[PDB]
Amino acid sequence: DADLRRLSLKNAKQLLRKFGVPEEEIKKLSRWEVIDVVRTMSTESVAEHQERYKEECQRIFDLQNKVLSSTEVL
DNA sequence: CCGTAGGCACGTCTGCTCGGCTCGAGTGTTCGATCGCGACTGAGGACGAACGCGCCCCCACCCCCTTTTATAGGCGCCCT
Repeated sequence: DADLRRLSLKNAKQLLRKFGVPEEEIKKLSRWEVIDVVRTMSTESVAEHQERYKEECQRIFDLQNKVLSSTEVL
């Protein structure tokens, strides 16, 4: 977070251009918002923890539905 | 005198009581986490001071006013 705020708006603008951030966020260029967006993009937690639980539950549930209903002869 | 019945003793089953063990619930204490506040630092904008630029004025230099005097070609005007 330190060096991202050391980026001195202009180089952070060029970095947001490099990552592929849309031109609206580059255009507004409030520097705190820019550095929060570039920290988020360089990251790209409790809503992900429960979503990964739901994803793991859904995968095996769908897999169990497919195997035990299949009429494939093994 | 003999036979049989009764009484006692021991074994066994269970019914009660006492002791020991273990488990669960609660509360107090201590440690770690998180939040709030203050301080530091970075960035941006505004204000004041100093410098540099532009404009105006002043100063300096050179020529023009005349006279003279020799001497001569050319152009223009004025009265005879």
